[PDB]
Amino acid sequence: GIDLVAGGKSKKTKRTAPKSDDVYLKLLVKLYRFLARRTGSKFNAVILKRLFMSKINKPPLS
Amino acid sequence: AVPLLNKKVVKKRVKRFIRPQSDRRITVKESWRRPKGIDSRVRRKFKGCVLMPNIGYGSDKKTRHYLPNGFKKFVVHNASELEILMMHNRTYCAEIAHNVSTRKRKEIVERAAQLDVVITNKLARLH
Amino acid sequence: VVRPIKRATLKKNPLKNLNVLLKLNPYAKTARRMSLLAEAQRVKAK
Amino acid sequence: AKKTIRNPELIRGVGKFSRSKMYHKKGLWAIKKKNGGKLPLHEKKPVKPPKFYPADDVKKPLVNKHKPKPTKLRASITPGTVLIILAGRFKGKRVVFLKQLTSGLLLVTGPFKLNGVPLRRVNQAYVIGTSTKVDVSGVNVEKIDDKYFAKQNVLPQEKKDEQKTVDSALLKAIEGIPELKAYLSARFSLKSGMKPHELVF
Amino acid sequence: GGVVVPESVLKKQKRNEEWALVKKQELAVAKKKSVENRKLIYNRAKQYAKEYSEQEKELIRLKREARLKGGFYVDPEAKLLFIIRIRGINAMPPQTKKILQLLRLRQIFNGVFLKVNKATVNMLHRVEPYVTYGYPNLKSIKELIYKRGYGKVDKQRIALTDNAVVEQVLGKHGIICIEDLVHEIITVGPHFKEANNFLWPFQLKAPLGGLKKKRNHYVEGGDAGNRENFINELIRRMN
Amino acid sequence: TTVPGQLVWEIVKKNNSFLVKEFGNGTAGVVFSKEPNNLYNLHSYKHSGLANKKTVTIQPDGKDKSVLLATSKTKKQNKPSRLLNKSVMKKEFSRMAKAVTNQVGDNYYRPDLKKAALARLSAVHRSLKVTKSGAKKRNRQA
RNA sequence: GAUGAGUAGGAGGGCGCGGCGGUCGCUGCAAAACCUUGGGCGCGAGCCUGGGCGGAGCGGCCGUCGGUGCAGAUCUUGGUG
RNA sequence: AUUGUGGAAGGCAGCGCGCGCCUCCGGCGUGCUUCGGCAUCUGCGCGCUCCGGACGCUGGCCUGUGGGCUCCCCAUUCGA
RNA sequence: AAUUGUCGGGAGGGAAGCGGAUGGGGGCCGGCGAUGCGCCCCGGUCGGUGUGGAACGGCGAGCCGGUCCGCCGAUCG
Ligand SMILES: [K+]
Ligand SMILES: [K+]
Ligand SMILES: [K+]
Ligand SMILES: [K+]
Ligand SMILES: [K+]
Ligand SMILES: [K+]
Ligand SMILES: [Mg+2]
Ligand SMILES: [Mg+2]
Ligand SMILES: [Mg+2]
Ligand SMILES: [Mg+2]
Ligand SMILES: [Mg+2]
Ligand SMILES: [Mg+2]
Ligand SMILES: [Mg+2]
Ligand SMILES: [Mg+2]
Ligand SMILES: [Mg+2]
Ligand SMILES: [Mg+2]
Ligand SMILES: [Mg+2]
Ligand SMILES: [Mg+2]
Ligand SMILES: [Mg+2]
Ligand SMILES: [Mg+2]
Ligand SMILES: [Mg+2]
Ligand SMILES: [Mg+2]
Ligand SMILES: [Mg+2]
Ligand SMILES: [Mg+2]
Ligand SMILES: [Mg+2]
Ligand SMILES: [Mg+2]
Ligand SMILES: [Mg+2]
Ligand SMILES: [Mg+2]
Ligand SMILES: [Mg+2]
Repeated sequence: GIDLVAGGKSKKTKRTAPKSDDVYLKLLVKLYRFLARRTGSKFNAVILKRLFMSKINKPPLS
Repeated sequence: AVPLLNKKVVKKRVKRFIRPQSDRRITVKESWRRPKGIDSRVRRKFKGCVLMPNIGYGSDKKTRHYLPNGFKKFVVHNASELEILMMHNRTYCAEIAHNVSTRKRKEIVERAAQLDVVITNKLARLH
Repeated sequence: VVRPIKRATLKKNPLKNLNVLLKLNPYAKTARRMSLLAEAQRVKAK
Repeated sequence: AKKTIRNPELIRGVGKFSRSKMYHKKGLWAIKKKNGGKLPLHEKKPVKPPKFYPADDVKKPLVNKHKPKPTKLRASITPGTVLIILAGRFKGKRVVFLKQLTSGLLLVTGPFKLNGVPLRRVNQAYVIGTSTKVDVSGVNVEKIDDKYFAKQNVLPQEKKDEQKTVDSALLKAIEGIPELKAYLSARFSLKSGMKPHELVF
Repeated sequence: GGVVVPESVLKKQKRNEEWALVKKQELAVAKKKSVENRKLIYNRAKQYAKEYSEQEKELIRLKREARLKGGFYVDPEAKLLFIIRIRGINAMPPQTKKILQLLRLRQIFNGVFLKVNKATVNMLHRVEPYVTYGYPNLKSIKELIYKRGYGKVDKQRIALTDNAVVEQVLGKHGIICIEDLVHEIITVGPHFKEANNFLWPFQLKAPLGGLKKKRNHYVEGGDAGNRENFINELIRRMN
Repeated sequence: TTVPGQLVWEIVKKNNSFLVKEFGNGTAGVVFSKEPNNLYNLHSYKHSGLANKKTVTIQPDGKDKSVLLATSKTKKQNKPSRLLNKSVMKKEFSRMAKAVTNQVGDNYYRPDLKKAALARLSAVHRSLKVTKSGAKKRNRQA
């Protein structure tokens, strides 16, 4: 036996991909998956994460 | 055709998982069912009892779904579908669908010989 | 602006495998040689 | 050039002399003088169209740096040693060890006259080396090798004569030791109460 | 003459050689850095080996000197402990459970080093029946780190197959080779905290020859508590 | 396709008339694609005959062991009847192999499909020989 | 690289049944159902196939839908020890 | 005694032989030394090895009374 | 399907069945297990640089190509 919680596994859930089936959004995700990986830019990483988010997590801007 | 697979197939278990007490009762079929009972000794995994299937029994991903002949099966219903395996004849073997007529099986078998595609049941209903 | 495009080593016991030990501690060879030579002198002296 | 190794090994993979000592023995100091106070620098040592293209890329095994070494010879086994065969049709018979072939197998003789065992190859793992030694100085088997026992039934007369030539030189040595002829003519066996792990050979 | 190479292919090919050139330079630069490091670690290991022998002979001389004058020489108190968990994870009181976690002893027969100070000693006193510990000698530290030493890199357990692993984490603290790591642990140097935490808790095997009685203190003939220099005898049978 | 190929792949990768799936969507699942311009008949963006402007077709042509080598014209993506640039080859395998290498890799048409095209040509050519004469070796050794 | 207990309970990914919109097929040279000490695949729900019987229909795949999965209820109806 | 997972790399590490001579188990030059020695000179080329996970050889057998089996019946030891 | 007869195989000292492991006896399985490959010459068969046409293509007016037919040379594959 090992004295850990849930076998040392994470119990947190985050979006690793968009829930939408929009083909154009998935192309944008593919574009910014590449940009984030091959540049290490913090801007690209933030953009990639926000493309996964639900509608209420992407509120409009007047 | 020479099979591409080279790693030996290791079956963690060859016996089937029989439903508990399917021997006792005719109405209880052998197809596996997880026992949900509160006192179920099988559910509680007492030694000397029926074993339950779990993910630990999973076969090696490299040898999974490989037939003893060293190929993976693909079911074919006509000559056209057989041609899909031309470029995978070292990985996939064809099996003619159970309901194909004997007349159409001759065409499939003849075509498979030209493409060097293995047929698992090429002798079916030709007598 | 893209950066340039980019298996586990079987662990061996250095206490038994000489080359593995020398890879980690190059001075181990000098210690080994001196111990062997020192013992040889004592055996000859006796 | 140098006639003997500069650095004898105390153990496998460890030389007797250190790097500083070897620099003196290598003579790099002398080489430096002859080349204007510099160690000379050298230079690195400077098809048919396929008839069929495989659909699946061929995989080649990774390189293995381990090379097989010649089969070792048990210390108990020395030329002229009497061996006991433990398996095969000649199980239990006592034969005379002549030499070890390049394949690592042992070359043995009955001799054929005494016990009917001809020049034969026996694996070292299936024999026991006794303490009895018979002189084989006059025995010449330089002509015998692995190819002499290779297949390609009547035994050709050439091999029968070859057996007798080797056998003849060995009979005289065997006859010198009293009771050795009978010893080589009888098979070894275990009787009641005979414990192999306590027997001296 | 010949098919004209498209501009896209030329641009990609031009950049490939530039990356290859920069990549090729790293081997030359890294190779020279590696060559100098081999001399450095060789001399440090030679220096450490001399220091260990001097300390052993220095202690013997002082004890003999006190004997000649008719007095006593009190040996310096042990600075380093090795702790091994001897009880399982069943029926754990909450306080003991927390302390063993802080010591990174989450599994029976796991082992770790621990610096000696009043704060740590009092924690250890509160988990006495669940552990056994003592003063590890140089041999024990070498065998543990060399045979069962794994480094924590980015919260991952990495075998200490090469000195590069040690340098990747402890390089900024001056520890570049496994010999430096051994020296830091044995002497409890200024960077002991980082060096010791870098070591994953040692996954020892069940003792060869077994235990006497895990339920009793070592003083009573059991296996729990402080056994001082006799921890080494147990380290041989568990490593 | 008339639209970007990447967009087409997003649409047809889930369902199209050429998609052949068997054994469900678990571990047993096997997927193939049977469009004529898919060299390996694989359901992937690389080999897809629907989501690429530049595609290679190699298949038997009519009679007399003729092999068709057709490539899609880049400027005719909206003209199905004139999309293919057909070239019927009825010479030795070596001559046919050079032609495929010239029309696929040398001109930078689809260099990533050069290996597949040559294997596809090799498979098609071999089957034509067996059809004319018949099976003579089982090809089971090794 | 680490890790693996689970009632009540939650969730995910899958299996199976019957329609509908599509798509790809099979069948009197023998469909469905049923039978089998034939064989094989999957941890498993299940799936594929040989042989037999039968004599006219049936299946795969994508989407979508539902009166959609039984060992129990002194369960219902029928049949049988 | 158990075991070979991987299939892209001759890398890393430690040495040997050449690039200078001798009487060749060794000897011959600076620096340091506890006078035993020393990663002080120890670079290049070509090789070797306990060195980024097993390779090699031989035999048997291949329509047989052979081999294999997850199928069937049964027996036995353990469990139940 | 429950259940029953019959023939055949087998077992049985106050239940039987069941899990795991082998063995005995059955039954079943030729993709249950290969026989090719490389290099030679004998013969047979089938196609071969440079110029002509036919229908087209890649790159973007112009360069760069293959396929098919015919004619020379070349004389191999
Ligand atoms: K349908
Ligand atoms: K069946
Ligand atoms: K449906
Ligand atoms: K071994
Ligand atoms: K056989
Ligand atoms: K039993
Ligand atoms: Mg565990
Ligand atoms: Mg849990
Ligand atoms: Mg199974
Ligand atoms: Mg309960
Ligand atoms: Mg049927
Ligand atoms: Mg307890
Ligand atoms: Mg552990
Ligand atoms: Mg013991
Ligand atoms: Mg005890
Ligand atoms: Mg207690
Ligand atoms: Mg669980
Ligand atoms: Mg249905
Ligand atoms: Mg039955
Ligand atoms: Mg279905
Ligand atoms: Mg309805
Ligand atoms: Mg209902
Ligand atoms: Mg019911
Ligand atoms: Mg129920
Ligand atoms: Mg009732
Ligand atoms: Mg009733
Ligand atoms: Mg009644
Ligand atoms: Mg392997
Ligand atoms: Mg019945």
